[PDB]
Amino acid sequence: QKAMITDPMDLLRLFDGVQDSTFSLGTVTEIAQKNLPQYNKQTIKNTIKEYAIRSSGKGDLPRKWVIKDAQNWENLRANAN
Repeated sequence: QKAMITDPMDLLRLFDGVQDSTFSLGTVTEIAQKNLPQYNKQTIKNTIKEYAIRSSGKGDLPRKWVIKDAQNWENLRANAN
């Protein structure tokens, strides 16, 4: 049981800031915590490691993050009506 973000609206706010970010995990966390100050970095990190993945740029484009399950993401966008 590793602690994660579960509020959908919070997950959405996380995703819109992880998706396409080229920054390291560290920086990508720090930035997320600003937008989600209630959580502790480890939880954010845990959440990122869960839903996202850092590409390995074959040159282009550089290493960016993507949410692995575009489906699920769309459901969370739908739960927001």
